[PDB]
Amino acid sequence: PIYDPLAPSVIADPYPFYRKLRETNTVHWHEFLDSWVVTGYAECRQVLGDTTNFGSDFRRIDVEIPDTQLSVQSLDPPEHGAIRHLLVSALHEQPLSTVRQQFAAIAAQHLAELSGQPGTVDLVSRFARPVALRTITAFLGVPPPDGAGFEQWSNAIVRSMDAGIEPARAEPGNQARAELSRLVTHWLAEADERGFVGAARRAAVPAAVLANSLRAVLHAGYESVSRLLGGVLARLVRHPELLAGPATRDADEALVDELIRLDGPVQADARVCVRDQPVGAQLVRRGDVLVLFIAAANRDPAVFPDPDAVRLTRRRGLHLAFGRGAHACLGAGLATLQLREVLGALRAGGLRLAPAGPAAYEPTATLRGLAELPVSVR
Ligand code: HEM
Ligand code: NA
Repeated sequence: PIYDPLAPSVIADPYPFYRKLRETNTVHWHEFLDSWVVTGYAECRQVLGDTTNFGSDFRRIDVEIPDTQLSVQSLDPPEHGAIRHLLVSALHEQPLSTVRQQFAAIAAQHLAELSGQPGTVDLVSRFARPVALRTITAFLGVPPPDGAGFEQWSNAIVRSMDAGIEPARAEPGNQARAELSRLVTHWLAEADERGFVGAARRAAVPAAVLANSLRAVLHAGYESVSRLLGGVLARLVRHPELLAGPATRDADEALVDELIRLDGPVQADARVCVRDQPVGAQLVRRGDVLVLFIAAANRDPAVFPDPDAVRLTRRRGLHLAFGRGAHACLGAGLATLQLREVLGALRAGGLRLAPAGPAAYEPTATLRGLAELPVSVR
């Protein structure tokens, strides 16, 4: 193989490896994984937006998928539209003034808990994860579960996304998916009318699709926000000058766009080819699996010159960290609002967060995440 996606040196910093792949071929056949690896921006953008020839529902290539496992992320048009519009409608019903107030208060509270800490603190377990958990459960309108236990179940699902590389990772993910399903079932039965769960219940599609899709909102919301915050904090702690900018709404728009482009946690996004189709110069055939390395696409220098740097003058609307097309991230607006509020809380907190040891990364290849981010607080 080109490299081991779970090798420690790759996990420590995968972007040079992505770049070597991209420089050799933006659409490369990985024979041991039996998949195309797509690292070019143009090709990833093409595949994401074409659900006619590239799908997320493996039933379209004659794979058996029981009805009880269907979900918004594994359905394609036309079945995808009903549950997708249901979720968007429930999202759009949430008043943004309240959402922003909740997100800002959570971020400020967890930062204030850090003030007065004289030793080394781990920003993953002390900020990124608890903020994400309270953020997603406030949005859902449900009581937060225990943070440590919830992180353990959720982590099993994240690791299972790499089961094609390490098959032993599949089984813990399935047990964990079942646990999160029971959690979601309890919320469906008991949640207040305030919040996203109450709105989704009102809008309601097969009950299995709704429950699995809400589980997806919970897990995707928690893990994506948690891991984005960890990566962004890692960059801010090494480059505090990023927070020393104008700090106006528009200046922070550009900064947030760059932070999501660079530190968006989704490294890989898979599709199946339903009908033979060229991708770049290559012919992809019905039945082929494609892994879109969207974090690599977000460092493609043909689109992002000096790709590894924060540059505040790039054209907006280019990065693929939220996907593109029918399956584009449901929470992209919530996530940008949330990160804006974190930046604002950091600036108002007046706290200096200096490195107290290296950023340490977890052996997760699909969804990048820090295992630990040790800092001193001054
Ligand atoms: C509260 C925050 C979030 C929620 C509630 C959320 C929820 C979701 C949901 C439900 C989907 C599936 C959409 C569909 O298949 O139609 C999705 C897709 C996606 N999310 Fe988010 N997400 C959140 C934050 C984030 C963040 C912070 C990132 C990355 C920075 C992200 C990256 C993505 C990507 C790349 C996809 C597309 C996957 C694909 O191509 O199928 N999400 N998200
Ligand atoms: Na084992």
